Amino acid sequence: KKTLSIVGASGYAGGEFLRLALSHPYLEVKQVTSRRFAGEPVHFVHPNLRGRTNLKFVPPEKLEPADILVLALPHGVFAREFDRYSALAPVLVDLSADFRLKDPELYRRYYGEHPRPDLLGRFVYAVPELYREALKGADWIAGAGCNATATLLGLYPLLKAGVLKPTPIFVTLLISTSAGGAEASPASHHPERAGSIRVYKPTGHRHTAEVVENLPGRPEVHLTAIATDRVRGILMTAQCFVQDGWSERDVWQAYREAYAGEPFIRLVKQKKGVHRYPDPRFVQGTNYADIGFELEEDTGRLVVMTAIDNLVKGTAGHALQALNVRMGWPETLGLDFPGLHP
Repeated sequence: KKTLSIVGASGYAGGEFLRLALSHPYLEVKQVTSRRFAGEPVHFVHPNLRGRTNLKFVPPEKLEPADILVLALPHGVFAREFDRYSALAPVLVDLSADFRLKDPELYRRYYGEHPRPDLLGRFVYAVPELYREALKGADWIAGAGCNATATLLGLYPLLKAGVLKPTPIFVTLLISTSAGGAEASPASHHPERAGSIRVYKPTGHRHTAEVVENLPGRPEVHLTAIATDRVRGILMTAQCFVQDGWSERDVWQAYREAYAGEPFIRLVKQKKGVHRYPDPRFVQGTNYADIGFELEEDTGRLVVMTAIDNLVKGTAGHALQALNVRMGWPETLGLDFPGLHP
C-alpha cells in the first residue's frame, strides 16, 4: 500500500484523480494541495466527496515526500518548478502537457520554449494500450491530453496495420465544458454558455503534436475541436480512406489484433438496436474507450469514432491505469465503474 499526494487537487484533473485514488485499496492519499482553498475540507470543492474523507487542502509549502506524487498543475508550471516537486517522490505522474512530447521543437511550436528541454523523452506517455511494456519500468509517467487519447486509440490500430491511404486524416472532436477547466472566464458564465455550440480550437490545436508523435509512419492528421454544452465527454470522429481491398471484417480484425485483451477498450460492433455507435454519455464516469466505425462502400471513405469521458479515460483514469501497470497491480483496480443507463 503506497502513499500518494496530489498537487493541484482543487482542479478538475486533480480532483478526478483524488476521487479515483480514494477508492483504490493499495493507495493512501496523504496530502492534497491548494493555495486558494488551503485549510478547507476537500468536499468544499468536490461536493461528491462529502463524508468520504477527512482530508483538507494544505498549501504546497507543507508538502512532504511520498511514494507517488501526482502533478495536476496548470500547463507549464511543473516544468518551471521541476526540481522542487521531483524531489518529493521517486514516482511522478504528471497530468499536464509539460513532459508529454519528445521533440523540444515540437513543444515550442505549441507551447513556447520548454525550460528543461533535456528532460523531454524521459517521462513515459500514459497510454497503456500502446506503451504498457515501457510503463512497467517508468518512474516518470506523463498523462496524455484527453482529445489525444481519444484520437490515438481510434486511429492507432488502423495505421499500425496499414489500413488507411496516406491522404490527410481529418479529426473533428465534439468536446465538453469541463475540458476547459475549473477556472472561470466570461465565456463560461452559465446563462451565457448553456445551449451554445462553441467552435473552440478549429485549427492549430496543441493535441495535434501528441497525436502525430504517437502514430506510426508520419501520417498527416488535422484536428478541429467543437465544444457542445455537455459537461463531460468526447466523441472523436475521423475522416479518412481505406486502402483498396479492405472490407469491414478486415478493419475489425485490425482492431481485434491491436487491442485483444485490453481491459478498457470496447469495440462497438452493433448491426441493430438503439445504441450502435460510441456515445460519450454512456462512458461518463468510466475508464472505457468505446470504438466503432462505418465504411462507405462505394467511396472507400472510413469514418472512425471513439468516445470517452474526458476527465476519466481522457485524464485521471488512464493516468491511474498506467500507475497500476507501473506498480504491478491489476489494471482495472479503482477503475471498474461500469457507467449508468439511463
